[PDB]
Amino acid sequence: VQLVQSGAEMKKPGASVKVSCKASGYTFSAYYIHWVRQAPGQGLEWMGRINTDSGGTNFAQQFEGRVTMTRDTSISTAYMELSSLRSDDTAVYYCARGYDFWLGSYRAGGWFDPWGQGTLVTVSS
Amino acid sequence: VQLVQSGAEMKKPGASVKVSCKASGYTFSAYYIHWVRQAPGQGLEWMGRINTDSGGTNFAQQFEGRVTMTRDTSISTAYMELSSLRSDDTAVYYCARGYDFWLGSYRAGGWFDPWGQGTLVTVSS
Amino acid sequence: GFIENGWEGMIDGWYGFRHQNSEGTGQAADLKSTQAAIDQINGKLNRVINEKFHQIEKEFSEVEGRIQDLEKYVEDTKIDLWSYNAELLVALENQHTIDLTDSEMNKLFEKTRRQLRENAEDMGNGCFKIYHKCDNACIESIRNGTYDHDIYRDEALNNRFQI
Amino acid sequence: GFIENGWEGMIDGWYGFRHQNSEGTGQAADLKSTQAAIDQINGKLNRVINEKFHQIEKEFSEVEGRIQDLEKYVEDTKIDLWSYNAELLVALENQHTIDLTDSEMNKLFEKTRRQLRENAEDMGNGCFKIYHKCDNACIESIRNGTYDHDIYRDEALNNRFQI
Amino acid sequence: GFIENGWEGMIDGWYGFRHQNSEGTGQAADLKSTQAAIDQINGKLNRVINEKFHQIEKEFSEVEGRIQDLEKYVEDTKIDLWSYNAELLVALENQHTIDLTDSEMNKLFEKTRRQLRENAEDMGNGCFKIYHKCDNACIESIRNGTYDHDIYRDEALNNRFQI
Amino acid sequence: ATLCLGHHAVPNGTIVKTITDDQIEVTNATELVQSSSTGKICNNPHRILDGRDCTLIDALLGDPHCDVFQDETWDLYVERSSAFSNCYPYDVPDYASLR
Amino acid sequence: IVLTQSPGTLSLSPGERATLSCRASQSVSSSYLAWYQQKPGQAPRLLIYGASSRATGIPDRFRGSGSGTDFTLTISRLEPEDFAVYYCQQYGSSPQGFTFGPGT
Amino acid sequence: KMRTGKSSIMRSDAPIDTCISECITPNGSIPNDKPFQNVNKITYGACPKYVKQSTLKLATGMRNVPEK
Repeated sequence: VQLVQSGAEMKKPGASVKVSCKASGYTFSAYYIHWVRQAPGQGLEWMGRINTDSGGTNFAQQFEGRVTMTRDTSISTAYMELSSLRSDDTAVYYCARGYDFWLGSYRAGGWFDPWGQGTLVTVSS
Repeated sequence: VQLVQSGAEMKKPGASVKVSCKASGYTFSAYYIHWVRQAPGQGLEWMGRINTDSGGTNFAQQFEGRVTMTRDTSISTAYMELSSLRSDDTAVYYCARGYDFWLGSYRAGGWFDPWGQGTLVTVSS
Repeated sequence: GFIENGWEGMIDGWYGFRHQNSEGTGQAADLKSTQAAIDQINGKLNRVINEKFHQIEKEFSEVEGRIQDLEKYVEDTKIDLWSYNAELLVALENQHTIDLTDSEMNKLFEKTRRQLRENAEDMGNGCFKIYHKCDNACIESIRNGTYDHDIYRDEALNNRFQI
Repeated sequence: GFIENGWEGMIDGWYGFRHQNSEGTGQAADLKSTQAAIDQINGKLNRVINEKFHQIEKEFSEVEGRIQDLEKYVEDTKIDLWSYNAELLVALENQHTIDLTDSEMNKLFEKTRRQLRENAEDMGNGCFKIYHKCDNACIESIRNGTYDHDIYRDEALNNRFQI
Repeated sequence: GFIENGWEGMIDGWYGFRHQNSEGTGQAADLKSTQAAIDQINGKLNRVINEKFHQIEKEFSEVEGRIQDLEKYVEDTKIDLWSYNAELLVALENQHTIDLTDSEMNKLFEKTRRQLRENAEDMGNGCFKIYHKCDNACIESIRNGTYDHDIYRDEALNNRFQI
Repeated sequence: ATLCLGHHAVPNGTIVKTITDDQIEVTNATELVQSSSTGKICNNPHRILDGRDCTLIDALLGDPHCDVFQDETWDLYVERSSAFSNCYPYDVPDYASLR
Repeated sequence: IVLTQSPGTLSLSPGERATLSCRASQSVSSSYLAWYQQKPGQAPRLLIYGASSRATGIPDRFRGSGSGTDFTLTISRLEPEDFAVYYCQQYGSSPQGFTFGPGT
Repeated sequence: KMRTGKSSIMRSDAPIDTCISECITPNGSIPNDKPFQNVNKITYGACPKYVKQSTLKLATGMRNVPEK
C-alpha cells in the first residue's frame, strides 16, 4: 500500500500546476484522497479531499476558487490542480489516503495513511 | 468402575501398616481417593483424602502425625500408611472415590462411589 | 464450547440437567434430545452398513507382459479409488456426527432459555441462574415443558432489577 | 426448531410474517430471504448439470475369455464407482439444502429480534410479543426494516416490567 | 452474518474489537479466535496434501486395436474419476472453511454478549452499547475475559431502563 | 460505551469455488494443481539411465553401437526419440511385452 | 475548530520524559484527534489515533491521553530516533474539518 | 538375470540435471507438494494424481468483504 506522486515542477507565477498521485496496493475508488501542503519551515496545511467514487470534492474556505481536483479510476490516480500561483504557494504537496474509523453504523475519527513522497513546487520568475 | 484393595494384615502394636487401593475403569489421576475406617461394631470414620494429580493430602484433625498418603500413577494405586498402631486401630479400612458435583463454575456436594472391598487390619500381640 | 466439561456421573442419557436450590442438588437426563441424537446416528450407520461372482485374475505366477500389466493396473486403480472413497466418507460422517451432537446440546439450551423468559438470566458457563424460589417441582416443570413463567414473574423481576 | 409447522396459506413466498393487533390479523412474505434461498438452490443446481465418442465394447455375443472378462470388469467397476458418486452427491446436496433453508429462517428471526430490541420478548414458538400498541404501519415498519425502537421504548418498558 | 463488512485496518489478526468511550477509540485483535481458525485451516490443509513405479503404456505410436482401446479407456476412466474427486473435495472443503470462519466470528460475539450480561444491549450491527462508563481498562477487561458485571450493574440498569 | 466486533479484509483476494457459488472471494487461497515443470530430469534419488540413441531391445540384443549398456542397471530407463537401429533388420512378436 | 500546540519547542535530553500538549478551540470528540511524527525530509508518520490508541507498529513508549479541549502525547523514554516535529490532527469533526496543528 | 523391483521405462526428450526430485514426467521432474498435477499422465515415483483441471484453489482464509 503506497502512494507515488509526480516530480518537482518549477512553475512561474500566475500559472497552473497539476500534481498526480498514483495509488497501488489498494482499491483506489474505495477511499478518499486528501491533499496536504507543507511550506518550507512551516506546518502542514490541509487543502482538500476528493471522493474517488462519485467525484465529490470538499475544500477549505481558503482555497476556494483556486483548486480543482479530478480523479481517473482507470489508471488509479488523483490529480490536484491549483491555479493563480503566487510566491506564498511554494511548498511541498502531499497526497494521503483518509481511513475513516467505522464503528458499525457510524463513523468516528480516522487517520491519514499512507502518504505520498511529496512534490516540491517552486513559484519564481 | 471399581476399586480393589489388599488383604488382611495381622500387625503387632507399635508398628506401621500400608493398605493399597487399585483403580480400574477410570482415570485414576482425575478423582480424589478418600479413606474411611469402620471399627468392628461402630460407624464409619473419615480419615483423609489424597489428590491423585498433584499429590496433595488433607487429613482429619485426629490422624495428623500418624497417617501419610501416597499415590502411584504408573500402576494406578493409592497407598495409606498408618503409624503408631494401637489396639483401637483394629478396623476395616475402606478406599472410596469422591465425586464432586460441579454446577458449572462451582461445586456443591457429592458422594463416594465406588467403594473398595475393605481390608481388615488387626492389632494384637 | 460454552459448556466446558462433560459429566461422567450421568449415565442414563446423553444430555441432561443439574440444579441447586433450597432443597439440594440433583441430576436428570433429557430423553427427547438423547433419542433424537441416537436416531440420527443410527440412521447414518445404516446407510454405511455389492455381489460379485466372476472377476479377473488378480494374482499371477508367471511373467507375461501387456495383459498382466493391464490387469494389475485396473485392480490397483479400483483399490485406490475405493480407499479414497472410504476415507472421505468416514471423515464426512464423523464431522456431521460431532456437529449434530453440538447442535442438539445448543437446541436444548435455547429451549430452556426460551422457557424461562424474564425469570432467569444466563451465567455464561452454559447454564442458568433463576431469580425466584424454585423447588424440585419447579425444576421438574422446567424439565418436562410445563413451566409457567407468569406466576413467578413478579418476584423474579423484583429480585433481578431492584437488587 | 422452535417453529413447528409450515403455513399452507402462504403461496407468495417461502418465509413470511403473521401478526395480530388491534386492527386484526395479517400475513405477508419476506422476499429478501426467499430470493436468497432460491438463488443458492439454483446455484447448487447449476454445478450438477463429458463427451466420449469411441470406447470399448460392452455387450458380447460369443464366449472368448481373458479379454472379454477384462472389459466387463472395467465397465462394471466404472459403473459402480459412478453410482456411488451420484448417491453421495445427491445425499450431501440434499442435506446442505435443508440446512441452508433452516439457517435462512433462523436468520430472518434473529434480524427481527435485533430490530425489536427491548420492545418485544420471545415466546418460544417463533412468535414475538410486542409490548406496545403496534398498528399496521408498525408491523409494516418491522417488516421492511425501518422500525424505530427509541420511540416505543418508554411504553414498552412500562408494560413489560411494571405489571 | 450481522457484521456488514471487514476491516482493512486490521493486520495483526483475523477477528478483533473496536470501541469508543470518553477517552477515544481503539482497535485490538483476539488471539484465541484467530489461532483457532488457523489451527483448523492448517489441520485441514495437511489432510489434503501415492507412489507408482511401473504402469501401462498411456500414449501409443501405432494403431493396433482391442488392447490399445482398452488401455485408453482405463486411463480415461481413471482420469475422469480423479478429476471429479478433486472438484468435490475442493468444493466441500472451501464450504467448510467458510462456515468455520463465520462460526468463529459468531462464537466471539456470543461470548462477549454473555460476559456483558444485562450491562449492555445489542445494536444489531455486530456492536454492543455499554450502558455505563467503560474506560480503557474496562474494555481491556472485556477483551481478555476478566470483566465483572456486578460492579457496573446498578448504573447500567439505571441508565438502561429509567431513561 | 460502544464495542464493535468484526473481522479483517484484504484489498483483493482470491476467488474460490464452493458448493453454492463458483465465484466467492476469499482473503487467501492455495493452488492444489501443479501445472509447471522444470524441463529437466533429476538423477536423485532414482537411478536414471539415459539411453541416448539406443532402444531397450537394442541394448538387450547387443546392437554394436549399444555396447555401453552391457550389464547395466537402472530405476528408470529413458528412451529418446532419436534412437535408431544399426544391425540386421529384426522384428519382435509381442514387442510391448518384452519391453 | 482550530488546534493550538504548546510549547513551540521542547529541549529535552535523551532518556527523559516528553509531554506535548495540543489544545482545541472548542470541545471536540476524543475520537477525532491523531498524532503524527515528521522527521526532516519525510512524509508524516501516524503515531496515535483516537487520542489514546497507537498505530500498527508504534512502540509502547508513545502514550496518548486527553478529553475535551486538552490533549497530551507522552513519551516515556526519548530514544535518539524520537526527535522530530509532532503534529496533532482533528479527523472527521466536519466534512471540511481535517485540519492540523501548528507543530512542536 | 530377472529381478523384481521398481524399475520402469519412459519415453522423453528432457535433459538430465543434477537435482533431487521424487517425481519424473516426460515433460520433466515436478514437485510433489501439491496433491494434483496437470502436467502429464505418464508419471514415475511419488507423484501427484493427474487431473484435467488447470487450476484448483483451496481457501485458507475467510470470506473477503472489502471496505467502502
